[PDB]
Amino acid sequence: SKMSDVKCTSVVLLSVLQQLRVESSSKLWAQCVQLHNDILLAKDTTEAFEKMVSLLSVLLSMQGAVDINKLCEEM
Amino acid sequence: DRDAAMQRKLEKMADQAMTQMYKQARSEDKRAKVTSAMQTMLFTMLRKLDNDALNNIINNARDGCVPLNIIPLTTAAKLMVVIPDYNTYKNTCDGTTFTYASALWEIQQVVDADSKIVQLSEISMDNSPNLAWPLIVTALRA
Amino acid sequence: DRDAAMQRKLEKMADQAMTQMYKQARSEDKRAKVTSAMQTMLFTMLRKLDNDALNNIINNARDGCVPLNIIPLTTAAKLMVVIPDYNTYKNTCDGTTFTYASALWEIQQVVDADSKIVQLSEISMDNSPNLAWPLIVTALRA
Amino acid sequence: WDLLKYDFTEERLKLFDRYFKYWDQTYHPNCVNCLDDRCILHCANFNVLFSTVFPPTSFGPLVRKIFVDGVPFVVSTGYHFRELGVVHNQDVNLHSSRLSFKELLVYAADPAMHAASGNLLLDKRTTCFSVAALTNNVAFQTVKPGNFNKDFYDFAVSKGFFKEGSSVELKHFFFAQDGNAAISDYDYYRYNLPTMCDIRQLLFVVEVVDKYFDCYDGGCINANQVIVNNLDKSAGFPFNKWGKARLYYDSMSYEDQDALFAYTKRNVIPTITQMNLKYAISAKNRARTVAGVSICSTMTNRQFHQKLLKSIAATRGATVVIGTSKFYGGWHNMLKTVYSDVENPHLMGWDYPKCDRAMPNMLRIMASLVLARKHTTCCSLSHRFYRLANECAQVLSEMVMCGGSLYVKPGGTSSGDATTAYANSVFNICQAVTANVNALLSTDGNKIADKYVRNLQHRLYECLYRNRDVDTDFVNEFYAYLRKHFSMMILSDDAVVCFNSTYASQGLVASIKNFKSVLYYQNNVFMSEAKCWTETDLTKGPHEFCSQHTMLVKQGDDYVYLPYPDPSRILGAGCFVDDIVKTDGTLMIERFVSLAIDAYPLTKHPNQEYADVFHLYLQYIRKLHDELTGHMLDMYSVMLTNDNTSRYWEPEFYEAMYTPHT
Amino acid sequence: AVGACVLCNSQTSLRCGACIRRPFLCCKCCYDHVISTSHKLVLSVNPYVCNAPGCDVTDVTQLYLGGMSYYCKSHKPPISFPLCANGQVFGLYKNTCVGSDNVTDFNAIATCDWTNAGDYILANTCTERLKLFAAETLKATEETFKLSYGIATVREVLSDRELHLSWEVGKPRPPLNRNYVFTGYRVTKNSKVQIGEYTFEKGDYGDAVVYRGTTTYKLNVGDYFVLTSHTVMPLSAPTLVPQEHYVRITGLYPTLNISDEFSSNVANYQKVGMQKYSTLQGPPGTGKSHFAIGLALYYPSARIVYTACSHAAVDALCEKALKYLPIDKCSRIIPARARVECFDKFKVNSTLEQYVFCTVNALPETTADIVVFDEISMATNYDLSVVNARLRAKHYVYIGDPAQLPAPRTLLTKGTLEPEYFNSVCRLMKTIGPDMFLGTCRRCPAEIVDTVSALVYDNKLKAHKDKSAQCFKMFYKGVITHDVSSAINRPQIGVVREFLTRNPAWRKAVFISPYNSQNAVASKILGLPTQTVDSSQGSEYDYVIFTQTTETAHSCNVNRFNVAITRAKVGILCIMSDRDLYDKLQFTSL
Ligand SMILES: Nc1ncnc2c1ncn2[C@@H]1O[C@H](COP(=O)(O)OP(=O)(O)O)[C@@H](O)[C@H]1O
Ligand SMILES: [Mg+2]
Ligand SMILES: [Zn+2]
Ligand SMILES: [Zn+2]
Ligand SMILES: [Zn+2]
Ligand SMILES: [Zn+2]
Repeated sequence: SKMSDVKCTSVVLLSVLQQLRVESSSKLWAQCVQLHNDILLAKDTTEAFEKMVSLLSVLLSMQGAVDINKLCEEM
Repeated sequence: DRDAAMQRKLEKMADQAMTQMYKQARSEDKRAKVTSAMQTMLFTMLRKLDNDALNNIINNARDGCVPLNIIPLTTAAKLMVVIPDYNTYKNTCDGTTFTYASALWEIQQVVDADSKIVQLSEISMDNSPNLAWPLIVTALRA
Repeated sequence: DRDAAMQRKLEKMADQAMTQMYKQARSEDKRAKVTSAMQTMLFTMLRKLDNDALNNIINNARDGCVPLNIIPLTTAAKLMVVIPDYNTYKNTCDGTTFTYASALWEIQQVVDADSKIVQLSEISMDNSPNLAWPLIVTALRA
Repeated sequence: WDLLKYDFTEERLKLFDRYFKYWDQTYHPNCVNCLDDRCILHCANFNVLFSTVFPPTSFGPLVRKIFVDGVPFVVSTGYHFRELGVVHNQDVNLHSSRLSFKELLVYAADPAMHAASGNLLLDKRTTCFSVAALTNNVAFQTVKPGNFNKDFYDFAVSKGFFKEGSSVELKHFFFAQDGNAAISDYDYYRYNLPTMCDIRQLLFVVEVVDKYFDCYDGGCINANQVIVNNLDKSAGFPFNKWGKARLYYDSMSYEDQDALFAYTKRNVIPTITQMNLKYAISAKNRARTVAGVSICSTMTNRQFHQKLLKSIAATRGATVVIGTSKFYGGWHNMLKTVYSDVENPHLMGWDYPKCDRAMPNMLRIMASLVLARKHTTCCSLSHRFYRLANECAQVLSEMVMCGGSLYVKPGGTSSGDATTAYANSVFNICQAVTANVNALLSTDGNKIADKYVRNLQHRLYECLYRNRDVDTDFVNEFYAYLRKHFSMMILSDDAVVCFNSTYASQGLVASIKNFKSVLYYQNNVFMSEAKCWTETDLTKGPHEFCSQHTMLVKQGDDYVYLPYPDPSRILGAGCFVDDIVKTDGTLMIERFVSLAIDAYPLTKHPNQEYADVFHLYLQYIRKLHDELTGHMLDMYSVMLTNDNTSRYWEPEFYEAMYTPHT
Repeated sequence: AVGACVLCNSQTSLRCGACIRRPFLCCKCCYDHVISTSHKLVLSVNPYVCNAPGCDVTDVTQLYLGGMSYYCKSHKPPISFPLCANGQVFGLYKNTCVGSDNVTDFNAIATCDWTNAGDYILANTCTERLKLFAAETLKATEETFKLSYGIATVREVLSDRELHLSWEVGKPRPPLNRNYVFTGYRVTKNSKVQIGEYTFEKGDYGDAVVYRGTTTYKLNVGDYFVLTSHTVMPLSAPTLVPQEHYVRITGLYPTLNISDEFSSNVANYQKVGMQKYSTLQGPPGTGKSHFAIGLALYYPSARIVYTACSHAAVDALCEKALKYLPIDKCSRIIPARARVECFDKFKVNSTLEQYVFCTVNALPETTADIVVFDEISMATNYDLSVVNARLRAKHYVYIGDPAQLPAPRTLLTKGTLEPEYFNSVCRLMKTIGPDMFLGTCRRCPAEIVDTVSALVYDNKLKAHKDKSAQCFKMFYKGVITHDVSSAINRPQIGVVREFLTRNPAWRKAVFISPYNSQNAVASKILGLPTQTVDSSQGSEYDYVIFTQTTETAHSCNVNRFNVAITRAKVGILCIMSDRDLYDKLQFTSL
C-alpha cells in the first residue's frame, strides 16, 4: 500500500514548503508546483519516488529555515 | 416542575457554553501550532515511507551535506551539492563517482569556499585541514 | 403576575428596539464611510488623469465620445509590457527604445516575477534560464 | 481606420447592401431601432458577422467628459457592442452638482475611470485584447495545496483501504498552481470565436425553446421582494476593497435601490468583473477560475430575473430540473419524469467541451432573450432592450480584471452572474432542439416510411425557410413531437435524453452524431464521441448525470433509483481539507455526517470495496465522538448532559434520508 | 486562557492571583499553594469571587459553585459544589493534573519579598521553571519598588534649562541620574496630559535640577513630575539551552593560520565550535573579551552577535572589534531611547550585518550564528532568558568573571551574595569549572596585578609585564555630601585637580569612582573623561585616576575595588579612604 502514501506525503511536503514562504521565489515555486502535480498524477510507483526526491531536495536546500537535526532526532 | 424546568434550561445553557469554549480552544491551538505540527507530521511520514533515496538525502542533510539546487532526474544534468566535512566526503566520493540519492553521479568540479577550483588529488586526509573546507561539488547525473 | 408579564414583555420589546437602533446606526455610519471612500477614490483617479492629451483627443472627437479602448492607447504616459520568455522579448521591445501604438517608448525599468529589478544587459539568450520569468517592463512615452 | 470612429453604421449598411442585397427582411444596424425580440436576434446575428471587419479597439464603452460641480470626469455614456451595435444612454448627467449613492455607485463600477486613469498594458502572455493595467505591478496569484487529515488517513488504512490494486483509490486531490495560472486560464477565451449562427433556424429554435419554457412565470419585482440567498460574498472589483455585498445591500435603501434598477432600464452600465482562482478539491490539474461580478450588475439582475428564477426552481416535474432535490426520493421522481412514455427508450448523455468559454455570443443573446420573454406586461419594449444590453455588457462582453489588469472578454458566459445556470439551461435546450431539427431535415426523405413524420419534415422546412412569421400550430405540433420522442432532462448543461431507438436509427431524432455536427458548426468545438455516453438499457439508469451515478436498489418492497457519488470523491473530501482547522476532526462531526449522507447509497452497491466507504464513515464518526467525549471529560470534569450523537452512527438515519416520505 | 503549571508542567487554567506575577498552577499545585501561604485568591477563566453583588469574599478555601457562578456560604444556592475539596481546587483539566512535591520552594519564592540572601540562593538552586518565575517576580518587585518613589513638584523656573524642584515628603526621593525618567503633568483644574518625558541631573551648584525633556514646553510652577515604571513582560525561554556535544565542528568553517597572537586560543576556538554552549572564566585583563574577537576571526563565515549587559562594556567590545575585526560587517544597535552616550563608529542600528553588537535589553528577535555574551556576572537570569529567547543560534559563548562585581540587585540589602549564586552561568562556572580557562594578565603592570593577587584572588596571576612605577596611593579622608544618597567628595576632586599638572601624562587619564553623582561632578571641575565602576568592567585606559569616596559597604567591596584598579593599562593613581584597604596594596606612598 505504498503508492497511495507518496501522494499524500507530497501534499504535506508542499504544505511545508509553502509555510516556509517559498511562494516569493517564483522560479522555485513553479518547479515545486510542477513536481507536486506530477506526483499526484502518477500511476507508477518508481516515478513517484523519483519526483518526491526532487521535491524534498527543495526543503533540504534551505539552510536556516528548517531544523533537520532536531526533527529527525526523534527516530 | 417549574423549578426543574428552569434548572434544565440552565443545564442546557451550560452545555452550550461547554461546547463553544472547547471548540474555540481547540481551534486556536490547532491554528497557532501549524508551522511545526506540519513539519513533524511530514517527517513522521518520511520515516513511514522507508525508501532508499529519501533516507539517503535526509541522512546526508543531517551531516550538513545539503544540495544547492533541485536534484535533477534527466541523464547528464547538473547538481551542486555542498560537502562540509572530510568525514562527509569519505562516505560519498569514491574515485570520480559520487553516491547520492541512491544514484551514481560523476564529479566535475570541486570548489572550496574561496571558489578556486581544487582537483581531486588535493583532497587527502593529511591535506584536508589545508583547505577552506565547505566544498561545493558540481556533478552530473550518470 | 399580569403586571410582571407585561413588564417583562415591555423590557423585551425595548431591548429589541434598541438592538434594532444600534444596527441601523451602524448601517448609516458604514454608508457614510463607504461614500467618503468612494469619493476619495474617484477624486484621486481624477488627479491621475493626463488632462492635456486626453482633453485634446476628446475635443478632437466627433460628439466628444471616444471608445474607451483608445483612451489609454493615445494618452497613457506609462506602458507596462509583460513578456513571458526571451523569444518574445527579442521581437517586441529589443533595445532601450521600441515602437508600439505608433508612438516611441523608452525603457525605464524591468522587473521580474518576484519584483527584483533586472538590468537590461542581463537578458541574454544564454542567461535566459536564470531569470525569473515573465518580465514586467515599464516604459514611458516619448 | 480612424481610432475614434465608433459610429460604424454607414459601413455596416454598405456591407449589407453589397453582400446580402436581396435578403428580404430589413436590417437596422443599431439594434436599439428594433421592433421585438425576434428582430434583435436577426440584426444581432448579422452584426456578429459584420463586426469582424472593424478594428477591435473601437468597441466597448463610449466615454465622454462630464463635469461634476466644476471638476471634469470621464464616464461611459454608451456602448458599441459587436452584436448589438451602437447604444447611447438617455440619462446623461452633464453638469451635475452633487453625487448621491446611486450615481456614485454607477460612476465607481464602470471601467471608464479605471481604464482612463491607468497605464497602457501590452500583455504578450495572452491573445485577448488587454485594455489597461490599474496598478504599477502585475499581481501574480498562487493556489496553495490542501491540508492533510492524517488521522482519517491512518483510520482509512486501518480498515483496509488504499491497497495495491483496489477499486477504490485516491484520485481527487487538492492540486496546486504556479504564478501563471490566473492568466493562462483566461487565455482559454481564445477558444471563443465570433460565430454567425444560422438566422432562419434560430428564429424557430427560439420558438420551440420558448415552448419548453411556457409553464413558468415571472417579471420585474420591486426592491423589497428580492431574496438574497447569501450576503457575505464579495462584490466585484471596484467594491470589494471596502466591504462584502452585505454593505451595499444595507447602505442602499429600497428607494435608491429601485432607482438603480429603473436607471438601468434606460442606460448602460459597463462593469468590471474580477477573476479569482477557486480553491477546492478537483480531479485534474488545470486551474479553475470563477468570475466575481460586481454588485452593480447583480443588484439589478436579481431584481429583473428573480421571479422567473424562483418559479423555475420551485416547479417539479419539468424539463429544466433545477431545484429538484436528489434526496427524499427526488432522484427517482426525476428518472420517472424522464421516461415520459417514450416508445423504445435509450438514454443519451452529452457534454459540451469548454461550454462556458466557447459558447458563441449569439446563443448567449438567445438565452437572455428567452429568459426575458416573460416580461410582456411589466415593462415596455425599450426597457427590455436596455436590460438585454446591460446583460450583454455585464456578462457577455465585459472588462475582466485578471490579476491587476483590465482585459476585454471576447465572449462566452461568465460563471458568476445571477442568471448563469438557467441561461446555460436555455442554451442547452437550444442545442438539443437544433440537433433535432438538423437530424429531421437531413434525412433522405424518401426513406421516411412513417407518413406522418414525412409530412412533419415537409412542414418543418416550410416553417423554417419559406415562412417569415411564427406558425404556432406547427410549433406546438413539433414540440409535442419532441416531448413524445426526445424526452429531456436538463441541469444547466448536464443532460439526459430518453430518445426512442427506432426513430434515432431511422434518423428522425437527434442521435449523438447530430450533436457532434451541431456543436461543430454552432458551438465551434468538437465533442469527441469518447465523452458522450449511451445506455441501451433502463434497469441501470443514466450512466452519469450531475456527476452522480445511478443504480437500481430494492427499498422497502419496491425498486427505486438511488444516486451514488463517485466513491473516490468522498474519500478525497475526507482526507483533504481546504482549511487547517478542519484537520482537527473532533470539531467536525457535522461534516462527516454530511459526507456520510452524500455517500450512503454506496451501501447497496454490488461491489464490496465501494460498499465499505459508508461503514468507514460510520465507524469514523463513532470514533470521533468517542474521542470527543474523552477530551470533554478530561478538559472539564463532567460529561455532556444532553448528548444526541447516538443516531449519526446508525444506518437508519441515512436510510431515512433517502425515503419518499418527506 | 489555558496553560502549563509552573510547578509540574501539567495542563491547567488556574492562576494564583495573589502573586504579583500571576503564574499558572495545576489544580493540585494550586490547592497546595493556597492551603499553606496567605495566597487566598485564585483566578480561573473568570475570577473566583462571590458573584452575588452584595458580597466581597474572594478566598478559594470557602467558595461554592452553583448554576454557572460562584457564591460564598451566605449566598449559597440550593445546589452547590465546594471548590476547595479532597486535596484539589476545581478547575479545568481536573483529572490530568499530576501533583508535585516541590511546592515548598514555590511558596518560598512567591512569598518572600526579595530582601535576604536566602531568597536569592533559593532563586538559583531551584528547577528551570522556578528559576524563570523567581527572576520574573524579582524584576516585578524591583519595578513596584521603583513605583513607590516621590513626586517632584517644581517651585520656580530658574532658567530655560535649570529648574528648582521639591519632592513630596513621606516617600524617599529617587536619586538623580540618567536612568530614571519622569513624566510631567500640568494641572490647570483640567486636562492632565503628559507634557513630556524628562531626565534630571543634579546641578553643579545649589539645590538645582538640570532637566532634559523630549518636549520643549515651558515649565510653570504647577507642573509636577511622576516617575514612570516599565511593565516587566513574562519570559519563556530557558536560562541555559541543554548542552549537546558534537563529534565534529558544525555550523562553522575554520580558517587556517588566522594570526600569530591568537595561536594559544586555537584549541579553545575548536572547543567552542564543538559544544553547543561554553563558558570562559578568567581573571580581569586576561584576553577574555579579545578571545571572543579572535573567535570571530577564526570563523569568518559566522554571523556573530556580541551582546552585553552594560553599555560601555559593549562599546569597548565594539572598539576592540574595530581594532582587530574588519570594520564593514560590524554594527552597533542602540535603543530608540538611547539616553546614554553610545559608540558611534560602526553602521548604527543595522540588524542585517554580520557582526552585530548590542545590549541585552535591546536585542532584536533574530536567528544568528555563534553568539557571545559578555560579562555574565553583570547579568541576572532575566537577562539570560532574554538573550536565549530573542537570539536563536547554533553556538553560545558566555565570557566573564565571577570575581567581578555582580548585578546591582537594589532590593537586596541584608546579607551578602556568594559569587556562585549570581546567575545560572556563574553557578555553572563555580560548580563544574569553566569550559575554557586562561589566567595571565596582558593588561596591567606588575605591581597592580601583584596587589590583586594579594587581594580576593588567591595568588594565581603570572602577568607578563614589569613594574612601570606608575601606580600611586593616597590616604587623606575628604568630606562627604550625601546628595541623593550618592556621595560626592569635593576635596578629593580638588586634590585630583591639583595633581593634574605635576605629571602632564595624566591629563588623558580617566576618572573612576562608582558614585554616579561624583562621576558627574568630576566632569565639571577637571573635565577628564570619567566612568563609573559598574559601567566599567570591559574597557581599559592607559592612565586611571581612582577615587574612593566613603568607607561604606559599597565602595569598599573588594570586587569593586579590584575591577576599578584592573582597568589601568599603564598606570593608576588611587586616592584611598580606608586605612586597611590602602595598606593592603603595594603602590608608592605619596
Ligand atoms: N596574546 C595576546 N597578545 C597581545 N595582547 C593580548 C593577548 N591577549 C590579551 N591581550 C591584551 O589584553 C587585553 C585584555 O582585554 P579584555 O579581554 O577586554 O580583558 P577583560 O576580558 O578582562 O575585559 C586586550 O586588550 C589585549 O590587547
Ligand atoms: Mg573583558
Ligand atoms: Zn419587466
Ligand atoms: Zn501564589
Ligand atoms: Zn502543578
Ligand atoms: Zn457572598
